[PDB]
This record gives sequence, C-alpha cells and structure tokens, in this order.
Amino acid sequence: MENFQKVEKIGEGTYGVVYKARNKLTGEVVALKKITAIREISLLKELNHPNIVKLLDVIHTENKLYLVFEFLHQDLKKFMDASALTGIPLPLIKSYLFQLLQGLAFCHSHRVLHRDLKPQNLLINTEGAIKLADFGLAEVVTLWYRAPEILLGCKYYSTAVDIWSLGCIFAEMVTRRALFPGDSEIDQLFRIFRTLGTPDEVVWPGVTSMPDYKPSFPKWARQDFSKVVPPLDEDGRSLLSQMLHYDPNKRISAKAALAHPFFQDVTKPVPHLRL
Ligand SMILES: CC(C)c1cnc(NC(=O)Cc2cccnc2)s1
Repeated sequence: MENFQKVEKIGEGTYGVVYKARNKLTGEVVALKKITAIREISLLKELNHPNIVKLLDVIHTENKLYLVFEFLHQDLKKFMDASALTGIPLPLIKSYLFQLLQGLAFCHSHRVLHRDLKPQNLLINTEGAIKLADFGLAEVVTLWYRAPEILLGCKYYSTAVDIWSLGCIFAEMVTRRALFPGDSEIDQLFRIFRTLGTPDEVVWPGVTSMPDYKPSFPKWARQDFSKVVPPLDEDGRSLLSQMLHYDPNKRISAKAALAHPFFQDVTKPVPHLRL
C-alpha cells in the first residue's frame, strides 16, 4: 500500500502472503498480511494482550484486505529448528508455555478461539516474550496440531481445541520431534489413537456419535506418557496429559493450567536469538 514500503517476504499462508514492511509515516516496522470478515477483524483489533501479536490496523481497499501487525523477528518453528541439537532449555519451554496459556486464558475469556495454533504462529522476541499470532483469523495445511474433535467432524468445537494444539507444541519443544505428524486426516487421527489409545465411550462420552467416527476404527491401546515425552518430569507430564484429554470437557482450561504445580517455579529466561 502507498503508506508502506515492502522490505521482504516473510512467508506464505493459507489465506495470503506476509511481508515485513516499513511505514513511511510512523517509521514503524510492521508485518503486512495481504488476503462479515470486516466486523470480525475489527473485533480482533480490540483483543489486546502482551501475549497476542497486536493487530495495528485493517485496510480494506480494492477487494484486497491488508492486516497490519506488530512485527516480531522470529517464530517458534525457526527457533525450534535452530535449537534442535541442544533442545530448548526447560525453564524457557516452561516460560513460553505459561505465557501462551496466559494469552489463551485471555482470548478464551472473551470467547475467542485461535483454531490453528502451530509453531509457525507463535512469535518470539529478544526479551523472552512469546506471542500468539493470526488469532481469530479463522501449500498443504498442517494437521499436526488439530484436536481430535475437529478431525472427527464436530461443527461446534470449543476453546479446548487450542489447549490440545498447545499441548502438542509443548511435547514438541520437549522432545524435539512433532508429537503427531499426520500427513492426512486419517493418518493424523490414527497417530493420535496409536499413542493415546483409540477413544471410546468410557474416556469420551459421545465420541461414537461424532460425524466422522467409524466403528471400524482400529482399537489401539494407550501408551504411557513416560514413553511419549521423556525426559519431561512428572509435573509436566501431568499437565500435558490434562491438555491432551480426549473429551474436550475433561480437557484442562488455560486458566486452570496456569495454576498447575508445573508452574510453581516458572521464570522468564532470555532466549539466545541470532537474527
Ligand atoms: C503476520 C504477523 C502475525 C507477523 C508478525 N511478525 C511476524 N514475524 C515473522 O513471521 C518472523 C520472520 C520471518 C522471516 C523474516 N523475518 C521475520 S509474522
């Protein structure tokens, strides 16, 4: 747009393309994303929290829509890829998890869901902050962080879907491998079932009456969490287990998760970021 000078292409998305850009007015360095949306997006402009990437402005113009965001220098996917020989130190993982849970507790209190949390939409800065990006906005779309209720075809899913996605990210930080790297919808589902056990009416009341549930799904037994995320300690395994409960109603809320004993000794480390 007239008021912005493109600096470089950050990336490419489900909807549109993302540029690092400078405001010739404010001097401001921002990220520009080019794609009843107007009213929904306007509502996102007021959803302000230290752990949500600030939506600065919305520009509708020429049947194109531009979202102007706060710019951050790195995403968690890149930071995980760069930290993979060493692993992200546990106090930083814990700090990131806690902050994201704060962000989620906020948005969820306002009945706003992210719906597509993934390392790529978690942005970090040199100060040790992490932020939820592309919030309430909802190449091959990644399935790896999708909650089972979405995969089984629930139309009216809840905030719990974000807790699921964040649990998957927690596990990946800890182990340095994706928890459930599905490359199709059924592969994603069956990867979950192979680890967590095929769900049934005992652990998830109503599951067998979900739109895409099939009685023909193979019945796999649950694995122990000790095997899933070693060497994460008993507090973290406990918390992760609660974020990965099948029944969205049993699944821990962000607000309750913040009170979990895992965070008794949370601190805010500085990451080593090479930009
Ligand atoms: C669209 C909006 C949510 C964003 C705001 N800040 C962003 N930063 C990066 O994607 C990280 C990055 C990648 C490549 C080059 N520079 C920064 S994305």
